[PDB]
Amino acid sequence: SVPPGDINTQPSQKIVFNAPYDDKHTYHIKITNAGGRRIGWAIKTTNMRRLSVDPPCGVLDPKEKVLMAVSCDTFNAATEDLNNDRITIEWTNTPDGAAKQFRREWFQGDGMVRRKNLPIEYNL
Amino acid sequence: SVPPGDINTQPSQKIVFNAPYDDKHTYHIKITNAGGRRIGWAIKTTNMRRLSVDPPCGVLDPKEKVLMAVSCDTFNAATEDLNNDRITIEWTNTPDGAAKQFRREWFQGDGMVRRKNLPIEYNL
Amino acid sequence: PPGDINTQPSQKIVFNAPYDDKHTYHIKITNAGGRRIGWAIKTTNMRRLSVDPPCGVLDPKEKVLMAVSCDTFNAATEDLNNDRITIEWTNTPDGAAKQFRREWFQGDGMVRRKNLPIEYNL
Amino acid sequence: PPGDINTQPSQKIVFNAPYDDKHTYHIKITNAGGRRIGWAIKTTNMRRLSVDPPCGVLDPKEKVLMAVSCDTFNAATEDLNNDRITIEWTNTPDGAAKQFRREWFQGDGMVRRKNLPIEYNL
Repeated sequence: SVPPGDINTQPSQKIVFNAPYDDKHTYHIKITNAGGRRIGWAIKTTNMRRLSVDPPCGVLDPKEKVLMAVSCDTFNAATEDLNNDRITIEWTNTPDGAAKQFRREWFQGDGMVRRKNLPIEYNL
Repeated sequence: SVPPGDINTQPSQKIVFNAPYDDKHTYHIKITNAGGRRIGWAIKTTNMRRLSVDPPCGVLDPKEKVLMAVSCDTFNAATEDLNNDRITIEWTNTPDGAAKQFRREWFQGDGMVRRKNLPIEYNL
Repeated sequence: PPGDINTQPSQKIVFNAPYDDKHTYHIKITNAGGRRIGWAIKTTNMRRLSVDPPCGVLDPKEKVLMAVSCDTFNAATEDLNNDRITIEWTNTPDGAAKQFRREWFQGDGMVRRKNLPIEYNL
Repeated sequence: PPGDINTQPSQKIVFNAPYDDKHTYHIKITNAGGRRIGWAIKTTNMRRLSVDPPCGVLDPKEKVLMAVSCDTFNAATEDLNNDRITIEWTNTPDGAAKQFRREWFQGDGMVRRKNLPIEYNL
């Protein structure tokens, strides 16, 4: 068993959404596999309604990178919670002999999952 | 960052439930922290209805052990699925300065979660 | 010849670790016969294993539930491939009463036996 | 003196990496005034930043949406603490038409200015 290696994202520590919030704002993230072995990854957000990602999961060989899309729906800042949203990237090494298709089971099995959060900062 | 150390369970690879299945059968598991640092752990089962565990989560200092309880509800083998149930133990190192109380957030943060499954074998 | 009998578990009994506690398992015996029978249990480790009851009588289609019991023991060191439980049965004799008697065993009668081996899961 | 104007974002504009793609952000300007105004935008990096429109006129309570744009650039190497966007506004003159004219700027009139600095998130 090996701990999945590291990944590099951009922005590296967080992500900022800028007002106005009456339009569907679609930013972008870059993920790169900074490890020695293939890995599969999947994303989770704090708001299924408000947040969206595409693609939502996948597989990267070492040093491979992917450009994914984060969106925002219209909303009303004046009354909701904005100090608490986030985007989590969970990953793990893919199994010997696996195909370039993501399989959730890879996370259920016996092993280790690595996690990275990128908080959402709302700039009004 | 450190990968959470290993844990030792007993039985070490699986768990067998023996017929007859018309009574609530309560087996037991032993978990031991075979690492160098405190860890928190929590359990998950394939059947919320049929399976049950107690206690469901906690914290073990190194070399500490816990005896937990797995149950089974009455049921009818002749028609259900028995080749697929399991019990997963997920764990991680607790954070510097944490208290002996389990906090789910420890799994959400930036880091690494370790997983161990103990399949359920039904003996008819 | 005595008729078939049913056991739940049907082929084996599985004991799970840990073994530092004494564990009581339970079995189900059912007389799938047409005639009344007497039955007794025999174990391969009188020191480790234990039964209650160890014999009884069962009107056909009648059930019994027996409690096997396992003592604490060091599993590293001992033989775990040789345990077993044996059940013997035989038709009860014309006009017998609700009382098991060994003696039905010694005779010209047919004795039937079912072997339930013990499996230790470490 | 020209009246207050509202900007969304209200204090700053945040640009997120990566920077290998050209990114268009957008701003909201609202004339919270009682009188009609003219306004123009000034940037701190004519090479990097870009606006459209760069000036216009706004009847009071009227809104405009402008598109800032960011070119590709190497973020390791350059100054990211000095960018900014400046907006200047001033009341439009008695009887003016739907057409911005720089010249309203040179005068005895009051010019107002709002500074929106740029923040680069790496």
